[PDB]
Amino acid sequence: SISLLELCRNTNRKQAAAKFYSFLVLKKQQAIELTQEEPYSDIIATPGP
Amino acid sequence: MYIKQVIIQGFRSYRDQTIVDPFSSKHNVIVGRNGSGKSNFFYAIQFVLSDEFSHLRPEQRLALLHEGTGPRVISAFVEIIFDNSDNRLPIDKEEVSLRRVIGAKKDQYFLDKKMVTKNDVMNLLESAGFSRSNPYYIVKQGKINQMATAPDSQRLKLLREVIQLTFKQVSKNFSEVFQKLVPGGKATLVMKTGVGIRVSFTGKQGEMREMQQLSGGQKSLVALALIFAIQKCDPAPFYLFDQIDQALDAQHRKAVSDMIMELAVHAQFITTTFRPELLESADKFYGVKFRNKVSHIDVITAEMAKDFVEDDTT
Amino acid sequence: GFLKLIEIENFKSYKGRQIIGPFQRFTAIIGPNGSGKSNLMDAISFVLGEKTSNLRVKTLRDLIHGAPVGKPAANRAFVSMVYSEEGAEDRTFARVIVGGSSEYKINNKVVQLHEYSEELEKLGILIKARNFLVFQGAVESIAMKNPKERTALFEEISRSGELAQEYDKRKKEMVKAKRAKKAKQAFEQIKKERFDRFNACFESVATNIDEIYKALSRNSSAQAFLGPENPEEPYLDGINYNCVAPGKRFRPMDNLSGGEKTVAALALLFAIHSYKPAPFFVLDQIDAALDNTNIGKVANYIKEQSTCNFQAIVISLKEEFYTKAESLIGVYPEQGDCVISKVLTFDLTKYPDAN
Ligand SMILES: Nc1ncnc2c1ncn2[C@@H]1O[C@H](COP(=O)(O)OP(=O)(O)OP(=O)(O)O)[C@@H](O)[C@H]1O
Ligand SMILES: Nc1ncnc2c1ncn2[C@@H]1O[C@H](COP(=O)(O)OP(=O)(O)OP(=O)(O)O)[C@@H](O)[C@H]1O
Ligand SMILES: [Mg+2]
Ligand SMILES: [Mg+2]
Repeated sequence: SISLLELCRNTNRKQAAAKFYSFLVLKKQQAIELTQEEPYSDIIATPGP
Repeated sequence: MYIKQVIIQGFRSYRDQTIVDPFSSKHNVIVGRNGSGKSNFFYAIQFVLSDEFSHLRPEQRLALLHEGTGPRVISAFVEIIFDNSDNRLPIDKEEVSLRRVIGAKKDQYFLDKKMVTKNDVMNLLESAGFSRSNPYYIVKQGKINQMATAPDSQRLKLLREVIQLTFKQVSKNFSEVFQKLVPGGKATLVMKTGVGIRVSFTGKQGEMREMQQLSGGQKSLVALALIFAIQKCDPAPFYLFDQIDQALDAQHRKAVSDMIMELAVHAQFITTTFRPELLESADKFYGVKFRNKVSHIDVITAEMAKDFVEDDTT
Repeated sequence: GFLKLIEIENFKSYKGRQIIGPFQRFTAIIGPNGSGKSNLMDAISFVLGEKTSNLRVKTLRDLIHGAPVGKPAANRAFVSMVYSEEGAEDRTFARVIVGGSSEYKINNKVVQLHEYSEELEKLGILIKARNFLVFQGAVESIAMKNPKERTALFEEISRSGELAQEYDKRKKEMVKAKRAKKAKQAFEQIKKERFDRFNACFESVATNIDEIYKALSRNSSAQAFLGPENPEEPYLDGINYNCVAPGKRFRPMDNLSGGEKTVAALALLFAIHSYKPAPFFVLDQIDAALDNTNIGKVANYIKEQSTCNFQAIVISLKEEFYTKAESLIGVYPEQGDCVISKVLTFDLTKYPDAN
């Protein structure tokens, strides 16, 4: 329900990569689940069980 | 049992006097740069308490002395003095002086400031919990991933040394520590001749498998989980963790740092990491520099290490 | 040449019709542990036809998604890659596993392993060179190969192994030396052909690696010397490899610091690229014993040599190293009947440079 790029507008490469890595690693504990359809596109953040 | 003091003089990176402020009670992280002398410090620590350095031909031993400034150093000095406060060592001395002196041909020991031969140390170290037979609890650089996939024969020998009854509760300790490390994991030891390790994570239903097929990061978790299980069942002197978490993610790094903090109270865990995640769980840090072909050791405050490893220092 | 996309179905820890995202000149892959991060590297190495025993698998029967849990998902599984160069020749390679064996496909056509390897070697990528695929533990191992087989590495990369099997017996049919003289001048032809082929690889890589490692370390003091033993017949015994660190003099390689040693490997890994340049390099956590003060130099070298000479995809965990990469595709797991793994792809070159 929460997108990514619109909160990543005014950021540099380092912090953007760090927060993308955090977004990708937080799913390992099924906290937030993500679904992608187009290879280079935004994904909304829908929390998991 | 208690690494109190270490003295190095021309072993492999510190040509001159390198007297160090005595170690912490619980945990010690040694941050530094590349080509500085962190591993050589750990190799010095285990040079007096691990057999497999002096068993080779006098070629690696000859090159094991500092020759970077020209002539080889006459005396390669490494000393660590222990603390038998809990009377774990057979010698009832509050401050036991233990050291190995090596030169061009010398390979001898000094115990409480007297000369002695190598033959006198194995009994006292084994009675103190030191496992000189195997490189247990002294995990080297990048080797944390081979203990997990080791064949069942090696694990059976390890548990036999650690005999026929101190394994059922070791399995329970491994279960509890592994669920502590991984909230969703359900690994368990199984006794067949050999012992298997039914590893699992995030499935919790039927994902029990065999150790070899696990990922390259889960292997480090399994290996250190077995080490910590052996610790919880039976205390061990201390632990040298040289880049114990260079392969696993920061998520487990926090999950191993907090629980090593919960485990540092009983025994000392001297470690080394370039990631800030593991250094939050110590009291007295360290910093190893490399200048003018003579390295140096100096204690650094917490914020100094945090600044050193938080971002690039180029 | 650079990969565009890879389709994986029912391979190791992979389920679904998902397709790997596009690859760029320098694209990094990151993610958590147990997420099948090397599984992408596993597929990239699998479509090259390995010996199927260094992927933490046995007898090629458990490569199926969730096979070693007692309930394999299915039996049909495949991994396919595409490849292209300047000219949009979108060639396609693929491998399928069925029953207890496998079949090979090129542009969706059953192709024997002989023709498969023949088509592969036509791009400069070899089948058993082992010279661009590095695993988790290989990074510190590719720096310290046993020279007795580093010689074999240099021999096979030099396109010279196909005569080695007919080389040695020649010697044993000289010792028997009318006919003896004409046997004598019927012996040195293969000798000198293999000799100058091995050298054409050897002095080329040796004279380029010093500049490569100097560029890697941006220091004049650091250098790398690659010399054989018995230079008259350099391809028999081990190829001695030595390097002089910025702060250290000439010392044995096997006792080098873990920080520089990997760099040495990278230098060597980026030196054998001089002779028969491989289309792409994949790096599986070369960031093992590398500090934030040294991954920067390697990353800068990769950036400057990734848009001019070749392409590189890296597995890494340190935030600094994969920050520099143009793209940062990732891999993440997911709960299910088995340990599901699937790939998430983003981009960074659109975002502004780090401040
Ligand atoms: N034969 C198999 N079939 C299906 N799934 C498997 C198989 N072997 C392992 N897995 C699953 O996939 C994972 C393998 O991951 P892999 O070996 O690619 O590591 P990785 O993601 O690169 O990890 P890291 O870099 O953190 O060490 C295991 O953790 C397990 O969950
Ligand atoms: N036998 C030796 N004598 C003298 N110096 C040596 C010897 N072996 C290695 N060195 C040097 O000691 C320095 C410290 O290396 P060290 O063993 O501490 O590295 P490491 O801990 O494995 O790696 P890193 O610190 O980069 O993570 C390096 O410059 C290395 O070249
Ligand atoms: Mg991995
Ligand atoms: Mg090191």
